[PDB]
Amino acid sequence: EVQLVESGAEVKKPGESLKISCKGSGYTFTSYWIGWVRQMPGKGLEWMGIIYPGDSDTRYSPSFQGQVTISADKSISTAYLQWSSLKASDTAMYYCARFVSLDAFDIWGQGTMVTVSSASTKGPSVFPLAPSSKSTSGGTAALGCLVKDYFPEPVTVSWNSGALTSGVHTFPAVLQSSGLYSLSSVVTVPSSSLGTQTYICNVNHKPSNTKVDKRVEPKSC
Amino acid sequence: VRSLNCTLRDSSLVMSGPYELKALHLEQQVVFSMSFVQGEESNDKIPVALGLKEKNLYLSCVLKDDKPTLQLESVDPKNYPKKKMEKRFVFNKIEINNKLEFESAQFPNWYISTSQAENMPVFLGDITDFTMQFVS
Amino acid sequence: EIVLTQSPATLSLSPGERATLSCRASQSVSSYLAWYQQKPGQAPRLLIYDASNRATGIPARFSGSGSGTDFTLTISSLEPEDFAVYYCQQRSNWLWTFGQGTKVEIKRSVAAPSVFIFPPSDEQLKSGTASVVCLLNNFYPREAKVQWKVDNALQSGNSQESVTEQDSKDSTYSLSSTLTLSKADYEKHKVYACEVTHQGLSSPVTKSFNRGECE
Repeated sequence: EVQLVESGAEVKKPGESLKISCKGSGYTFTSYWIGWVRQMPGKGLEWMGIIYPGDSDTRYSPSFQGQVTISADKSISTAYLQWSSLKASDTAMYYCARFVSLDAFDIWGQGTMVTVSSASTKGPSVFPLAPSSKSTSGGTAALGCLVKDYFPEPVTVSWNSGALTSGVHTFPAVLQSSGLYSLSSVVTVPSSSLGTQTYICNVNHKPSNTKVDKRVEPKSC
Repeated sequence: VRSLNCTLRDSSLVMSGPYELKALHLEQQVVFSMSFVQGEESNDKIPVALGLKEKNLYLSCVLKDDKPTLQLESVDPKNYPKKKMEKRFVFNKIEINNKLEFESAQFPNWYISTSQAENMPVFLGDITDFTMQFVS
Repeated sequence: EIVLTQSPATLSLSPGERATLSCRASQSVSSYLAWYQQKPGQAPRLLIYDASNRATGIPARFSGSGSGTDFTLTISSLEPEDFAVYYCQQRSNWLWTFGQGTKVEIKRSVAAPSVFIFPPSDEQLKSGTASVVCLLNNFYPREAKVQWKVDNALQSGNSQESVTEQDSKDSTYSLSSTLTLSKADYEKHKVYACEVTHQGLSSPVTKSFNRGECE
C-alpha cells in the first residue's frame, strides 16, 4: 500500500521545542512533494509549507515563514515539522500529505495532534448525575456521570461495562479556565428500571492511568 | 546512459511550482539533466529525455482530455534515467541552423513550446525553438 | 492573492437528496481545483482533482464541474457516510489555499429537546464545588438557547456547553450545559433553573430545583 505514517500525539508545555515526523512507504519518498497542513480545533485546513525530499527544496506559506521549519531525511524516507518555542495557539491537528502533478494532495497521513498547555496530567473526579423527577419524561429517566477536571484529553466512558449503549450520549469536553477539561456522559433508561437495575459509568483516562467506576443512584425528588 | 547538465533559453525557464515550468526574462533558472536515449536517430536529430538536476522529475507527454499535454512527472531515481526511456519521456532533439526543437516521440509534430509573453508556462503544441547553454 | 470561498457553511439536506456544493475563487484560475472529504474523526481524503476527475476508489455518485471562478461538487444522492465536511483547494505558483469548508448536515423534522436538570452530587459538595448540569436531549435543529438563572439573576460567564454530533439513529443533537460555582456561592442561593428556548418548543422550558430538595 502507498502510505504516510505520522508520529503520535504530543502534549507539551509552552516554550518547549517540538519536532514531529511523517514517514512514507510503498513509493519513492524522494520523487514527490510533501506538505504540512494545520487544522485548529473546529476549524479548516491551512497550508503551512511544502518540501521536495530528494533535494529538500522548501517553500513556506507567508503566514508560517519563520514560525516553523520543515525538513526531511531521505535515508529514513521521513519529513518533519518543528517549532523552537511552542505557544498554546499551536494547539492543533497537523497533517502531512503528498502533492502529485495532477495538482492535489492524493495521500494523507493520519494526523498528529499537538496540545500546548502548562497543565500537568491529572485524572478526573467523577460525580453521579442522579435520576429523579427533574430528569423524567414519558416513562423514561435520564442519568449520567460528570467527568470533571482532567488533563489532557481524552477520556472514554462506558456504561455497565459496555452492556448499555442505547440512549447514551457522551459529550465533547470543554476546556475550563482552569486549563482542565470536563465532560458529561448521559444515558436514558425506563424509569421502571430505576428500582431493579444498577447503573454504572466506567470512566477511562489512559493518560493518568486511571479507571473509575461510579454507581449512579436514584434521588427521591 | 550519458547525461549532461544544461539549461534552455528562448528565441529563461524556471520551476514556478512543484510540477510547473515558466518562461521569463532574467539567475534562478532551471538546470536540466539531459540524457540521450534509445530511439530514432537521423540527420541532426537525437533522442533525448529531460530531467531536473537533483530532482526526480522528468518532462513527459500525455493525453489530458484527448489532447497531448506537457507535464513534469515523478519517477523512481533507482530506475531513472534508463536507456530505453518510455515514449512519453522521449523528446526528439532537432537542430537546424543554430536552434533546437524538442518533439514528443509519443505524439509527432507536438513540441516543447513557450509563449511570446513573460511568465507563461511551458506547453505542448508560439515559440517552438530554443537555445541550450551547457554548464559544468 | 487568491482566495477560495465555499458556500454554504452548512448544507442541511435529507439522506437520498442531491447535494450541490459551491467553491468560488476570488479571481479566475485554471480548472486544477481539488475537493477533499473529511469524515468526522478522520483525515481528509482526495475526492476530485482538476475540477471534474474522480480520484481512485471514489464512488460514482460524486462529481465535479466548473471553470474560471465557479466550481461545484455534486453528490447525486446522499448516503449516510456522505454527511461530512468538504473543502476545495488550489495552488497558484508556490501558494496553496483551501476553502473554509462546507459541512453537509442531515436535515430532518423539527424535534423539541427533552430538558433535564441535575443538582450537585454530595461527593462534589464535600470537595468545595457545585456543578449544575442542564441536559437537552434529542432535538433538531442545532440552534438552541440555554440560560442560567440563580434566584432569577440571569447568569453570565460561569457556564460552558457542548453539543454531540448528529445521532446515528435519529439524526438529533443533544446538548449539555454546566454551571459551576464555589460551594460558598452555591449555599447563598436557593433556586437553580435552566431555561431552554428552541424552535420545537411553543414556549421556553424552565427546569429548576431548590438547594435543599434532592438527597
